[PDB]
Amino acid sequence: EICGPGIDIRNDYQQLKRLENCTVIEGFLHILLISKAEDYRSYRFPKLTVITEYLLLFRVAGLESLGDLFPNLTVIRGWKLFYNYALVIFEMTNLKDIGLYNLRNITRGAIRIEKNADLCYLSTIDWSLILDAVSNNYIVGNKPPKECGDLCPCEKTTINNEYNYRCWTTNRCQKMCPSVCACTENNECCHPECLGSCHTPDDNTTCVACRHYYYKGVCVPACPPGTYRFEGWRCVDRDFCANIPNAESGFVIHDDECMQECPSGFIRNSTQSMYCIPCKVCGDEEKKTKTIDSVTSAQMLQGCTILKGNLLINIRRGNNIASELENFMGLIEVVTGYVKIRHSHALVSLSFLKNLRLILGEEQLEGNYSFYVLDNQNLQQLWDWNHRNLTVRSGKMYFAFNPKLCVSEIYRMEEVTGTKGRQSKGDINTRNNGERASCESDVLRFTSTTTWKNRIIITWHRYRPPDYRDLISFTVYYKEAPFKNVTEYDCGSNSWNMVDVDLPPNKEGEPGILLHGLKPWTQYAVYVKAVTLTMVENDHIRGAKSEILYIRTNASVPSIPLDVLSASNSSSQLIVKWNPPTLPNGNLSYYIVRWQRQPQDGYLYRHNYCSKTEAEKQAEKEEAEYRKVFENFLHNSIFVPRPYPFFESRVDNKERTVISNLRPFTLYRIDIHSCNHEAEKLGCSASNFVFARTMPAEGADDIPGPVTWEPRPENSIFLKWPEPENPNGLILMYEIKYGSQVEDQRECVSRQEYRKYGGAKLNRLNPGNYTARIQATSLSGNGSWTDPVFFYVPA
Amino acid sequence: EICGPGIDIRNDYQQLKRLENCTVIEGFLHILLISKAEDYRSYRFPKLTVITEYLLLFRVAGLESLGDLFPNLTVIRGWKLFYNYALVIFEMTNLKDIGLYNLRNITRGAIRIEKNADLCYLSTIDWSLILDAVSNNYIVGNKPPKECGDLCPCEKTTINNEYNYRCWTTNRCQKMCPSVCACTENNECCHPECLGSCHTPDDNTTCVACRHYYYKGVCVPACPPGTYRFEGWRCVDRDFCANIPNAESGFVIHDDECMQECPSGFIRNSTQSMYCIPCVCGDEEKKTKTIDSVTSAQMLQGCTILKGNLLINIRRGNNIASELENFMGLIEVVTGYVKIRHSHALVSLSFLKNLRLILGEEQLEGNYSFYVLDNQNLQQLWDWNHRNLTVRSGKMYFAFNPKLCVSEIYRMEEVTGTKGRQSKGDINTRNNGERASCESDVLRFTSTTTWKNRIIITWHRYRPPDYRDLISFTVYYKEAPFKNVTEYDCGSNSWNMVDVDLPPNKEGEPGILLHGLKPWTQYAVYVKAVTLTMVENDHIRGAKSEILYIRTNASVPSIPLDVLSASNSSSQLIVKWNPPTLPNGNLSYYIVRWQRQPQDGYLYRHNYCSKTEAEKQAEKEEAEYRKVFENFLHNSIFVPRPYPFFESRVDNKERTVISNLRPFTLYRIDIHSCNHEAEKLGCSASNFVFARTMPAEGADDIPGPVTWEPRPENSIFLKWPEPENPNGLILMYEIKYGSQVEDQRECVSRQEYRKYGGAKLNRLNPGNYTARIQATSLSGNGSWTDPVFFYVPA
Amino acid sequence: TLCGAELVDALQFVCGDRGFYFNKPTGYGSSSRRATGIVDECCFRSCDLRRLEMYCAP
Amino acid sequence: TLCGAELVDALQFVCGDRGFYFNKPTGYGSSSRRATGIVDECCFRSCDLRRLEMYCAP
Repeated sequence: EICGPGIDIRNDYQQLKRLENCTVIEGFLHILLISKAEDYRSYRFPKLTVITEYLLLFRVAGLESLGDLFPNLTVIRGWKLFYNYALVIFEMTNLKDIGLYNLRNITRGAIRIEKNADLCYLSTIDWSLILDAVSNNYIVGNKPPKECGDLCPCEKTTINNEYNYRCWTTNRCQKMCPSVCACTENNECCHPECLGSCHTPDDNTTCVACRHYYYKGVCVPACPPGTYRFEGWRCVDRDFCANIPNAESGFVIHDDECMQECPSGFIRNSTQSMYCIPCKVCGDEEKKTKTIDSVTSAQMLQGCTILKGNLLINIRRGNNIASELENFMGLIEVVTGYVKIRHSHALVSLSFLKNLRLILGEEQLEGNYSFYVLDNQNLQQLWDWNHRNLTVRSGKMYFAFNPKLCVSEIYRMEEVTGTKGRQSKGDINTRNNGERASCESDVLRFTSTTTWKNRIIITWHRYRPPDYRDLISFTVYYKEAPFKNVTEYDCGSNSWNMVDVDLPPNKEGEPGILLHGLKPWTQYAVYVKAVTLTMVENDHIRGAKSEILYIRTNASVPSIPLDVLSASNSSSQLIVKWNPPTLPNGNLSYYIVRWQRQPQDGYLYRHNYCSKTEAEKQAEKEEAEYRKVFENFLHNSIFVPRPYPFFESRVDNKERTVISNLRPFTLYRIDIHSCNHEAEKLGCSASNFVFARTMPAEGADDIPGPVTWEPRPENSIFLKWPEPENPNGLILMYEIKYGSQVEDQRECVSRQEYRKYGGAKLNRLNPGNYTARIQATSLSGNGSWTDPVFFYVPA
Repeated sequence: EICGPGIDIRNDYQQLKRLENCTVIEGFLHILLISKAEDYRSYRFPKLTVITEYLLLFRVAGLESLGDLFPNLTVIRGWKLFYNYALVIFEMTNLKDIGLYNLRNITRGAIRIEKNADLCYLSTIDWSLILDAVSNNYIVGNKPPKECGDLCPCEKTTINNEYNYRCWTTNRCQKMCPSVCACTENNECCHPECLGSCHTPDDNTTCVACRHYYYKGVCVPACPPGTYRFEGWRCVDRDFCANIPNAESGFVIHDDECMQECPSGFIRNSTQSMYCIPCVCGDEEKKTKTIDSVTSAQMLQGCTILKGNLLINIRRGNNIASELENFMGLIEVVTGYVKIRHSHALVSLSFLKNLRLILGEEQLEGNYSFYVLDNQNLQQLWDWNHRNLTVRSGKMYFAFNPKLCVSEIYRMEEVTGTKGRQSKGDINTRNNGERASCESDVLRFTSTTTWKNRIIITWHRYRPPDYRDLISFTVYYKEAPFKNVTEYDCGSNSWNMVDVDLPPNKEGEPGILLHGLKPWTQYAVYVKAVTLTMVENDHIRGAKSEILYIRTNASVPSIPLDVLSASNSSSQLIVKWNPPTLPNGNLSYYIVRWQRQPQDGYLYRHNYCSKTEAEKQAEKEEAEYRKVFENFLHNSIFVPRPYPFFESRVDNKERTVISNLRPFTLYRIDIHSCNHEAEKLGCSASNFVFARTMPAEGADDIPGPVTWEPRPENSIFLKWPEPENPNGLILMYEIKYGSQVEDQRECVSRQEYRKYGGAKLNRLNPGNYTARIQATSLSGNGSWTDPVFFYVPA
Repeated sequence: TLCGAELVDALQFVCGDRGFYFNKPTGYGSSSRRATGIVDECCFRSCDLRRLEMYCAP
Repeated sequence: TLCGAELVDALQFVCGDRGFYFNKPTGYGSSSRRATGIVDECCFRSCDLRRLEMYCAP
């Protein structure tokens, strides 16, 4: 059953009984100001599932949530909005959470929940899945999220910052559909004509409430000719919307749809008043003014041709609602009164009033004003183009505070509409009308430019206004923009970089500019603005701007590489890695990585150890004006009418490279150098030498020959042997022994006495047999214990 | 000789001959546009010495200086100014230097030289002594001082930044007078009635050109009744300014002074037209008299009723409102509008104290009989209770005046009787006085509490007529150690915006917390209540709080700097400190403590003797949107019915004495800096420093006989006591030993002393031992004692 | 003067159990009246009890 | 249009040795005329040589 034309609940919870016996409420549904004295009885209303127009909740006392009373509400059509809002919940008390789990879609409006100190479970639930224009939402003044700390027992999707569970309440998450494709109860897509939930898929008569139309329990994108549209939701027969208790204070059919009225020129047919014949004009004669704030106040004006009143537009916020606006107001052609526009920050351009052609202005504002704007923070472009005509019969015209509307635009519109003699600088100024944005200005051509690694010189053609005496001061702005999307409005937070350059003195060439301390090899965006004064207002004077110029500075030497590490993997295989420098200073081309074998330590060799702020800008402008006026007075007054070598390599592809000649324990000089593409002229980077000592190695670290001995006068042990050429760096303490029958007491045969003679000497030693336990030790410590060597003094 | 009535030189150098035969000239002196082709003959004019009004130099070609033509010019009176300027030098070429050395004093005007690429010698010469109002000068666009680099062959005095010489040119410096007191040629005073230079001092008839008047070669502050003033400089009889070739296109005597014309009511007497009898200006053609400077203001002097328009553009100047009220505060009614544009030199329009009625017979566009614009300093109109003013007809406008408070314009609007003729389109409030607010709603501070670094401030709940107007509170705080504070917005020690939220639905007292605050400081803090004005609906003056000076609680000071130690004498260790960097409270006293420290364990146990605008506007729009939505909601819903530690207390001076000084001792000293709130806070932190005293042992010898003991086959044993006060500690006791004289060094260690007394060297060569003993400590070799006769038997 | 939260808080304080009157017509479409009425009557001029309580259901 | 220094320069270029005319009256006081005259005639509208050379002494 369908309830119409709209239900209001006020001051009685028991009045909910009026919603017992209907499943659809065509119209608006108010529940406002219900006393909490009546007990909450879990008034389940599963019959209600869809409502054509908005749903308003206002200070329901004692209500805990919404699932208890509205379990099956699945889509709100929002045909007739409520101040840009299709479902509004205001000043909630006792309402901890919202239980509208069955809700799936809302066509027109945007949500608005505000000033509810007990309610939460909002940041959990994502709205883009239900409503189509998220940016028009308004959720402020509820329980702060920190003080709420919600939890949920239903996926996790990044809502513009990060993913999280989407949970209606503590009991149940919201429901989505699989990405394969309407949606049934269990993860399956239904008939296309369905909307929200369905009983069985691919059916035209089992939809709970189907989109784009409804009729006789079935659904169709365009209902049959025997039926006519009803609030964009139903199709009814001839009889329904003919004998309907209209009480306009019946319906007429245009284009096989029946609505309340007919457009101008179309009138109820004679003897066929439910039909139309060719042959609006709305506007109340009493109020004479129709404040416009949102589509609720604009839709009432739809289907109007002539407005006998005052248009006063102020739509303070919204998404691209101009699309909606042109549908309800793109049909008026003449307004008898004025057209004021205040605070309408949501109008980037007023083109939606295309069909407006004449403003009668029969009765004006104060001071005979038939047009008026104010504080419109974004009216960036009026609609007065060559494609459209517009006439003001009488009255002045005003402009103020529009920070984007350019002065050229308003001058064009004033000359098109025919009010040139009726204006003044007092009305339509230029100090605050679009000072934040301008479109057209005088062209400044860059005469020439030269560049350096950190220096730039720019010259532009001399700009002479009609009065060259004007302060033609030049302000150059430069930004490090590695892209092309650059905004040309004022510095500070990396937006731009103001620099002022003096006027061209009486040396009348090209006024140049120098920039220094610049980062090499960067796409600077540089452009100059010609700030000038105007003396008397006299309007116009569009300044002079230059094309935003991209300049790539000359490059310099790159810095040192990063991750400078060297490691050993094999003999003649040393791995060394690097990294592109922090400031490459130009496109890299290749690397010149060179290593030098280094001589060993000298002390081990010589000593072998084997044993403008606004105020001053205004002051400058005033000073320039003073100079100009003084010398103008002077000219006026005086005259009077008559009656170990180094090895290079070129490797740049990868970071780590292999070096050969890895002599054990040898420090090297692997110098990395990142050459840019201009290496032939620029060169490589800074030095990146690394001293890389290679792996240990002993091999045949023992004596490269027989360990021979030599007797002497009263027993002394002399030795003779060669010296190994590849020790573990260098021999340190050669571990041999000596003893009576077995070599037990250590005999430190140093390489010093070996180099001098060949071995040691211990005169008058006890004779006996010797079994040599020899260890080839190097500076790394004790080396390899060789097998018992049988060189011996005679026993 | 006096030349009249004013001399102009143009296009002919020979025209200078017109200045040959008069010592003074009354009238303007123009020298403009002289071609250099004429042979510059150095036309000296010592006769001309004073000019009654301005001197104008404009584009003289081939002129090198000013001494060559005006050597004796001493004072310019500037009775009839030239656009705020009494001597103007414009577009000079070939004029490298100015040679007006004789010039001494300019009465009225201010100097102006500019746009001269070849002229210099300006920053050298100071004007304040010569010109009575230096602040109105204008000298720019000339040779830059760096590119000039002048020099002088005149003492050094400070021109607002530093002492320097004053030098007219490379040849001559200026002349001044000693601090004794006019001035003669040689550093001596003159007659009081004299001006500038003198022939002989203290005479009335020898002044070169005397101040305050002149007559028949003599001077007097008030010339006799038989004489009358002339351009404020001369006095003449009736026979002079009666037959004078006036050609006003004669003169009349009012108040024993003869001028051109009489005020309204006074007319030339019948048959006595040179006299006035009791019984008005304004051009009827131009009908508008732009007022740029005191020239255009002076031409209106003595005007009663103005039949035209007033257009005041006073771009700059010093306190010239005095002159403006002198020669313009006599008009009573203007037939037309009174526009005021760019007049930045009018801190108040009060100089028109005699204006009462503005007829406004013909108005501006749209019937405007009053108009202001861009006046950067019109801080206060003159519409006070003492003044009455009436506008017969026409609207009234205001715009861009950043100091003119809105209350002032509303008061003037209601006083003048144009209340029904105004609209918010004309007299706005977004720019009018946006930089200066006179009064507002009183914001009373309910309570305040303070910490060392924390402050909490509570104020009474402000409530505008519509409570939903966001009463957004912005607190500003400045580290102001004084009382002179300017209450305009920040950053560098001006103020600091901190926004505090509206009082939530917990309607008590809104409060604000400040933290990270430097202790013991006089913060100047106050809160402004920013609120949206909704639709224009005029008024709404906001809410301002009294600027509150609050001193934060004290805290511990930092450790003292300049903390050092030194020694001068025994029982006297000096230690010095300095006031801390961050006292956090007035210092009261210092507790300074020193500790005698124990010796080294290793050196003793081991013996060794051997709101950006965009978001603010967004917030305002948000607050307006909330209100509009709620109002729509209420309208739509409801419907009508049908080794101890020693302390001391010294604070007077930094260097403090410390007792118990033994030479070469290591002491640690701790310093605390207690503020004048030490009763509860306590004191500062601990500033500790270690220091070693002076080395001194003197004769730290053995306190007794150095006895020698024998043994089995000869050995040298010793016994002795130990010196109690060495230079720190005994290190290497330089005893000796030898066959006949003790010559080979011996270290009879204190190890064996503490063990037995002395060393032992068994089987030593016998002989006599004359002991060379040196008392040594850890500092090294000490006192070489005399040969000690403790000998082994020979 | 009072606007907004006070209004309802005043309005409730005036009616309580009486309830707020509504001219509930059936009608159809936007022709039935329209969407100043209160804030003009209360927010821009002080409204006394005699002028305000009239919004109460009998 | 021409304004400022150009003026006198252009003026010089049109006069040279001819010189600049001045209506030198003797008179006395400020009654004789006053201190638009040129910048109206040249700065706010382009002045031709016919309109400009007239300022030259014969």
